[PDB]
Amino acid sequence: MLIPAEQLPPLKEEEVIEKIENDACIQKSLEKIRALSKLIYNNPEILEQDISHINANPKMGRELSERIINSPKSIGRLKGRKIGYIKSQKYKISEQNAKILSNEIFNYADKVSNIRCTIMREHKAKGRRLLQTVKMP
Repeated sequence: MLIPAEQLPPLKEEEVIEKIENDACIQKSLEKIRALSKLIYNNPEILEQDISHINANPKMGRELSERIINSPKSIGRLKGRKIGYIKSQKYKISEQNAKILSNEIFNYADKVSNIRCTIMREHKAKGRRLLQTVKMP
């Protein structure tokens, strides 16, 4: 049988991704993440794969933010010299910037989560209108 809500076109994942990537706050946040990544790891794109997964699943952003702060060097070698236990000031600044990066990843994931929810809600609302509307001349 024909369930009215199922006669509505499905929301495509590519459309969700496109909306995320074009969001202005997402883009400013991503620029910060890249600049931090360059400062900390000497590689702007070190988290490029992670960003793609977070865009698809924001929950993984919370987990990544935790792991970065648990041990920044898990991601890769930190910028700045270090010999044995003795750290340069530059190395210590990389460790401090990793905390800022962790925070930015958490905030990025929250933004993604809201965008995804807003998109889904607007799509359902449009479907409902398309279903119930009477188009007058």
